Amino acid sequence: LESTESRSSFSQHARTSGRVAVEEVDEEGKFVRLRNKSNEDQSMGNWQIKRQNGDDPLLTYRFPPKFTLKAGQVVTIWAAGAGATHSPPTDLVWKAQNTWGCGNSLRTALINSTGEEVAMRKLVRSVTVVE
Repeated sequence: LESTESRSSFSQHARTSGRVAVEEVDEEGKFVRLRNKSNEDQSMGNWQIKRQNGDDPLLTYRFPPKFTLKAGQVVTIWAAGAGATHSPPTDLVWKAQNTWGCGNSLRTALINSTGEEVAMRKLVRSVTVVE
């Protein structure tokens, strides 16, 4: 039997301002979950989620023109390929994009209605195998 050895690192860099954080990002490109961590509702009409997968072209999801993330609640935005059911206010389906994107560097940023980044979560996976 041949010997095996590997080093795998998974890092998550999160930054949050305001009421809504990027709570969880799927490594399989299926969903992005946001959470209102405050005790007040947050209107997110025409807010955006910008996804930067390494040097890939930027993917931009846009919320419905009227959408509220209530206090303490979560919303999961599913890519169209995930096979999820569109069920607001907790589950929204991004019909135009089949995947959020897979890769070793995944940056997900929440953008408010005026174009400012208010929260983000960046996933980085590094793997080295001994040859």
